[PDB]
Amino acid sequence: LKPTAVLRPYQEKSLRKMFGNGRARSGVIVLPCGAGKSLVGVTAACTVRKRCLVLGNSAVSVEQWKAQFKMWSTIDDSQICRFTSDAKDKPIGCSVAISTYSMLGHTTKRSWEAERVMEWLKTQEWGLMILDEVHTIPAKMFRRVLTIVQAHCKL
DNA sequence: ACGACCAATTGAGCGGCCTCGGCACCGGGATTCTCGATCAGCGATGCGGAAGAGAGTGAGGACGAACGCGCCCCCACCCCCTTTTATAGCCCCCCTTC
Repeated sequence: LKPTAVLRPYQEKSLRKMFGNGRARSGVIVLPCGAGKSLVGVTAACTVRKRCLVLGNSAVSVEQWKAQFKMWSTIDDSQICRFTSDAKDKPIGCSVAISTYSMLGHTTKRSWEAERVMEWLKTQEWGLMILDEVHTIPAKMFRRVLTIVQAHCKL
């Protein structure tokens, strides 16, 4: 996390409660959009320091997350990839991945190119799995993502 | 004096069987209409499969270029103009004879 990032007390409390010890605890953090939930997610990734997967409910959110990661973290643009049907960044070429539940949770036949990344995603283990707007997660298709992706801790 | 009782009379009202079946209430009957699930709806997402917009390069355009030839100029420099005289044949214009 670049020192430009400013962390508010409630944000710090939520992170301290999530990182009660040297081991990250899985669970849900409820913060308003104006409260900078994105920064907490980025901070958690910077804390875990391991390969992480961010999933948004829309392509607009995926764009927002990319901007926020660049805005708040030392990570370079090439190190971030937005695995999406509409756009390609050679996800296998970098460690940080961003996508959507509609893509990974997709029930119908995958495109040959998207299948390449998904198999790489399936085989790799994710240290942190950030889920945005998790109120949608209990959906029958979206919850499948949790069985498809292998993640050590999910926030 | 009449009031109740007694008798003979009798037949309407009554107590009852008869029977029953119209209706309602009561309860118990396969039920015309209930609810509890499925699928459909509105407006959104995303993915996956489809078209068009930009490209290339055939080629011939216009025409810049490169050359020779061409007309033309400004330029050295050279010769001729003019004068004198001797000298002669050569030549034309004119006069002159026939």
